[PDB]
Amino acid sequence: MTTTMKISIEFLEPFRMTKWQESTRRNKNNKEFVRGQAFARWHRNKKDNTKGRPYITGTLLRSAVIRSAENLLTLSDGKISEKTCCPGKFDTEDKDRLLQLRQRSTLRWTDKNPCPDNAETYCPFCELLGRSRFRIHFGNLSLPGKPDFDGPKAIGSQRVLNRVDFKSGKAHDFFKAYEVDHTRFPRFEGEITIDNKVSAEARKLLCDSLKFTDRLCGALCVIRFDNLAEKTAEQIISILDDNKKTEYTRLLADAIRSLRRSSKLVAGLPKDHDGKDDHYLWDIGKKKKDENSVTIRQILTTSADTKELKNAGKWREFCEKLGEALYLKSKDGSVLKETVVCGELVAKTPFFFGAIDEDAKQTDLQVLLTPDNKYRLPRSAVRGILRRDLQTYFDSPCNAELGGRPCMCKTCRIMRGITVMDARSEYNAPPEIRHRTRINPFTGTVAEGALFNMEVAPEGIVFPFQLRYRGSEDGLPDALKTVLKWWAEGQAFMSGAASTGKGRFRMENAKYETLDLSDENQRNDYLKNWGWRDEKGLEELKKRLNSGLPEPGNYRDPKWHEINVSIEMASPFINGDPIRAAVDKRGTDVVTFVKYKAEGEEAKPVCAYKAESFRGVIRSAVARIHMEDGVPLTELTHSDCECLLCQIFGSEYEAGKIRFEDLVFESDPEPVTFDHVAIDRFTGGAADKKKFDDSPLPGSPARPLMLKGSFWIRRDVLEDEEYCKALGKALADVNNGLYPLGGKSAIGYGQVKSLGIKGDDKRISRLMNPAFDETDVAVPEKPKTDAEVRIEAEKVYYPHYFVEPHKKVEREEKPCGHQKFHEGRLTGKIRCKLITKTPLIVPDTSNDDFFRPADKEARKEKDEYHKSYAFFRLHKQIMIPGSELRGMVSSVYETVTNSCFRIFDETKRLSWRMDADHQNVLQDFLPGRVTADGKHIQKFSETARVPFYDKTQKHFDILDEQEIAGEKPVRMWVKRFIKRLSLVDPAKHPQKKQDNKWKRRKEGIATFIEQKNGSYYFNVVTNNGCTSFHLWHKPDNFDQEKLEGIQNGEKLDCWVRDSRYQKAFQEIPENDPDGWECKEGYLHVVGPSKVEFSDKKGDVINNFQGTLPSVPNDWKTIRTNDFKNRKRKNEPVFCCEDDKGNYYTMAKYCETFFFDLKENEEYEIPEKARIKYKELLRVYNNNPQAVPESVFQSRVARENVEKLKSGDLVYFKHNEKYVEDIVPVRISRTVDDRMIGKRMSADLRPCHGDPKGLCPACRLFGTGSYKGRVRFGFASLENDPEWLIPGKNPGDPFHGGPVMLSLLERPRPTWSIPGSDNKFKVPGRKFYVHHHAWKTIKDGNHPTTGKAIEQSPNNRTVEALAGGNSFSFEIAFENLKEWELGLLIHSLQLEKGLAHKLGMAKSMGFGSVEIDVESVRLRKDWKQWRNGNSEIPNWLGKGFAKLKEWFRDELDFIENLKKLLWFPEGDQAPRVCYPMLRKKDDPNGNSGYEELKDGEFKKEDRQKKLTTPWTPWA
RNA sequence: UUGAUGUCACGGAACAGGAACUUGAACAACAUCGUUAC
Repeated sequence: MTTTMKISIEFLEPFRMTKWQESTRRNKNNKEFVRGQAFARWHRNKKDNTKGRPYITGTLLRSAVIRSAENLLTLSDGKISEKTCCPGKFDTEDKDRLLQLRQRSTLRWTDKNPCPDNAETYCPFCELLGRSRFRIHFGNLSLPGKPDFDGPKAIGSQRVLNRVDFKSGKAHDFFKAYEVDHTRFPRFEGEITIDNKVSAEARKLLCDSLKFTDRLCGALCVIRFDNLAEKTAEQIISILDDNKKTEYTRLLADAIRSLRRSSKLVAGLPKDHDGKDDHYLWDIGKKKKDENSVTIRQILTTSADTKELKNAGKWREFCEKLGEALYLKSKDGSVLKETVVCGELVAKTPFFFGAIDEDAKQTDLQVLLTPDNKYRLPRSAVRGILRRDLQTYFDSPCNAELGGRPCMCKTCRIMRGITVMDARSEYNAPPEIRHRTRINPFTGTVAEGALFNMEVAPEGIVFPFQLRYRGSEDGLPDALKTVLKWWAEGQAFMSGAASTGKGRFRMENAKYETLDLSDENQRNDYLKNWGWRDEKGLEELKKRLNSGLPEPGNYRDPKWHEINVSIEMASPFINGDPIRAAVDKRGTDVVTFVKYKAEGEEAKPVCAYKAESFRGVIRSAVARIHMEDGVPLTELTHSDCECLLCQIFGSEYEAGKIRFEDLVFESDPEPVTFDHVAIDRFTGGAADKKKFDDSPLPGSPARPLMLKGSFWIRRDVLEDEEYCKALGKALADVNNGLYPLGGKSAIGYGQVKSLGIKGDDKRISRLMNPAFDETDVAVPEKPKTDAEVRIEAEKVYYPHYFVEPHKKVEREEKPCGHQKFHEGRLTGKIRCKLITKTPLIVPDTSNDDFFRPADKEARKEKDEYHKSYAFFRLHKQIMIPGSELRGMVSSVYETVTNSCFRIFDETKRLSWRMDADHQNVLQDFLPGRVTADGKHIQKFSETARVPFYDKTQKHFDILDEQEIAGEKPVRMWVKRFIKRLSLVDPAKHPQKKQDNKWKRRKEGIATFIEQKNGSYYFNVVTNNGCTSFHLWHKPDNFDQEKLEGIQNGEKLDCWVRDSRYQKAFQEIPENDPDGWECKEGYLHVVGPSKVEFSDKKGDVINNFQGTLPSVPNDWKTIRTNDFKNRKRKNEPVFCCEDDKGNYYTMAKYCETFFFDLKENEEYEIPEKARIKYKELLRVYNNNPQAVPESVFQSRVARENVEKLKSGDLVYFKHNEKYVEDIVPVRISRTVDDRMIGKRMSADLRPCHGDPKGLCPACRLFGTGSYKGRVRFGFASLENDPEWLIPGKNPGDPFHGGPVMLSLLERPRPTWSIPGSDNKFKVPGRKFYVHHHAWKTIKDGNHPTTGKAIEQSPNNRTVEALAGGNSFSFEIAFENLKEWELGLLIHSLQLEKGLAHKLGMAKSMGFGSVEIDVESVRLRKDWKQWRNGNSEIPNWLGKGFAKLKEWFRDELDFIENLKKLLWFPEGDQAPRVCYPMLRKKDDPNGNSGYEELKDGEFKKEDRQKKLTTPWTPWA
């Protein structure tokens, strides 16, 4: 009696799902239950557990079909086939039921009786409505297989929705709702049961009503009927716990996260600046110990091929899930026609669609993606943007509140017939991240940890598009043909960070159509194939569409206006990006910003200049101009007031009216690399020995590096006359030269040359008119000097001459601040003109071996060679960087004003060497040994030396190898004294006995039992017959008159003397079995040390015999070859040489034997005495001057000992229960306790942060946490080069020939601080002196000797300029006080006799420049620039009346500075050169170093004969 | 896994704000080794 109907709906768009509720709050009063009534539901079996499946109710489908049929019945006047329907009844007297009512103004037709329930045949509409177990029953709809998922977060993910205001366009209350994806759950199934006694055509109405409905729950439907990442995540917490670097993790949470593009990106991580496989973050926490220590470049290479993380589908998720771990640690009518507008819209700029699901944070800003990582733009965004672009056509913001009778304004009648689809973008590449800091407007440096990220989607993504509007008006309404034309121009600002230039789509290749539904032949063809919503129907409809969008009727002037921007630079450029600096290949420290654009399926890079950076520059430029009742706009809070910044650029309570965009370079620029270094002040050399580089884009004055972009100002900001002025003013400054664009501007990066905008009918480009003063005054000349020295000939001088500072550094002024331009100070530019007078060198260290021979293979693998350089060129245009001209002027400006040492290495404690001859200090070392634990030393009593390496005895074999290392005590036979004879007491008084040594002789009986070959044996008693001995007298030419005849029993009166003799032997000497004890103690050898190797065949080696032997492979084998003193068999040697042509010599034929340990007398090793020994072992091994062999090397350097053990012997030094110094051998180097930083004063150490204050040369040039008020610039050559030595080939005067320099080895700070105790402070600042010694290098000689220099792999072959070249550069300053400008001009131009010095190899004669300050122009208001060249003689005179208030009359350091900058003017040849070591090895014979440590520069005349500048060394 | 005589949720832009900036001449001379003799 009943029939069935099996239907199934399919979705074409992600539908929406509501939340589960407890089954008592499903009432009418629950505010959240309604508002989710129209969404698909979620039913969980076993209540109190989130496990179930999604299901769609049936009453909802019923209401949708009722609405569709009610709509379809008014298109045909209320007739299905032949009979007519009744208006239907929708009344009820039970209002407490019916949880929700209808508020819709139901469509009308055929007003007549609604045929009340007292009838027996209703109108078919009342049959479908179900008026009187049911008549037509609607069954539920759920998934086909009825599966059972485990929660609402298993099928689709929740996200938040929005509701913005219109006037102040930010936002208000929000709401959230799930949304299941339609490509993983696209089908539902159910059933409708129909009685038989309903009708024969109500079924027809029902089928048509089904085919006419299209949306159920926020989607377009068509109803049809017939684990390495878990082990790695914490393994790299242990490698950070194995150190104390926890500030280096927020960046490692980001550098690895960016590897989610491809796997091959990890096989190219960078390496050290030298090239070894070491870094500062890819090799955190790895030492020599444990070679098997897995390193981060290895635990990532052991994740690239593991069969689970091979393909990118899981590789990307691997990095995403690994990076999220290292951050939680760092946290704590009957007219109706339907229009079909198809087409597509592409993205012209990177867009951003906000999607915060629940936590998702890790960046606190993410983009909206599909479940399989394709980009998508919702339909809620498109609809909310159409509403905004409609409320702008009209001038009426819709005031519809939430709830109630539907609104009826002009724009809510057009938003009631719109239907929009979604998009997928079919590109699925991962998004990139964009950092965005915030700069403190008081110090030019980033604020307190203000740094937050965001990720953006690429540009060039093609989305599909489709739209439909069905209504009464013929075709589209007037207010919708203009909006689509706005979007056709390219002004579709869809969503994202608008104020930074995000998404701007442009509708391409539009079409349209117009179907009519009020007829009866077209409508049936509309219902036949389900409109044209499906995939097949859309393609078939895509061949009936007439190209071209229609034309509007009332156009109304889009609300944004594009303004162009074009910028020319003249210098390099760099915009920082730190994370690319970590994962790159080259390994440079800081790199430039680069962005990718999606070509359509792949990504390619382009250099650019961010839009946030450009927004910030202009925003800060506008801020300093404005006064705003005294206090400027750079200190306000922007809370509830209308600023002039708070109105153009917006704030947190509204939105701005200007949208900047990225700027591109309109060429093909390629980065370069520039090395840098820090030149220490005292002992001028590379501090810390490490360099640091950066990669800018190469600008020039000939190739000016164009930039071109755009930005969009609103319409009603242009028309005003107050904001356009405030934008023209602050663009006229950006044009004049202030506000450099980019990074390291202090050394000349950025420095915009021009800026010209257009597209504003000269409404803004009206205050950018330049007007330059031209009062032509000549610059005053440099005053004549008075510092006179008296240089005579035939006397040689020295090249360093430190400058003793004063002792009062003034740090009592509060820094100014880079906010509003202060009024008492100056701001402008200086144009200089540098001219060299002695060949200059500035090397281009991009490549070595520039001076290469012809046809020679490049290199092989890893080898040393002759490094040949070239002059510094940028674009085949000889220049000089700004970092060179900054460190030259700053080091002279900070000594004129006597300020804090700006860079000075406060580490590297010093180490002198023991005094060889001095026995007063080399006596207090009391041999001992550290105890069983490394905490105490138990001394010894006395020592004696046991001979080895000789040809008398054997000790190498007959002793075992467990006691020649000093851990098994050994019995030995000592002899504290030896007994010397004499037999003629009165026959030696004149010929000897004049030396107070024969003061203990007692008696003697010349017994005799054996006569040797040349010896006379004697068994003589000493006192009375109780104590005798055996010994062998060495006869002389005064005894054979008393030993003229032997009788084997003679007796004669002789004499015995007891002499000092300290030796020890194994058992007993063969020659003398006299009184010898047998004591007990350890024994240690330090090996066969004390070698004196050379190449010149000294006196001892030339006193050999012939065929000198080779060097042995290992010791325990070395013996003695010859004697030093050959008359008496005294101190032996060992003379040998290898085949390389190198000669050795070897003393030390003995080793010391300890004995007589003393217990219950020990001392403690504190931690202070532990640093000195940890340090001393560093200096033995890393010795470039060490022996080329290793047999002759000492024990500590040979065995690479790195710390003191338990069972080892040392030579400690102590007092009162504490030890102070340890030393491995008898004579070896000491180390002071304090570091080198504590030898200066307390006010001369480098300036710290902020009280203490800031030294004066810290307030002009910057520091950390303060920005410098002076910028330099690249200097460029203007005449022709005029090389020093003619080039290899004539014709081209742009390449010079090479010259060969000398050694130039490192500077030693012990020749200046030779003492150690308390009175050896640090001298001044090491200024080199001016002279002419390059006339000798140019010929190829040596500055000290006269010999020629032969090339060796430690000297460079540079090309240099000559005397008589000119350069030009600029110096831009701001906020300088009046007197600081005086001393800066003083430090630039010196008096007429003086000269600066820059370059390389200036210890010889190389590099002498002098500067002449030309035109100086100031700046007073944004209009005029006041060429104030005629006021210098007041600044020069007011900067010298300040140096007289600080240091009243004690300016004697300035007259010592002025004697080092003195130039040898004419007919003077001051000969300066470094002394050699010995006098015997230089042909001139000028008293080398060994004769200088006694005599003139002994040890108390070195901090006095190195401070007075021009001291004649001779 | 609802209910029937009544659901404008295609009835609601996760929007608004923030300069990866500051500091640094690619430069450079005095030694290294341990004891030997009485």
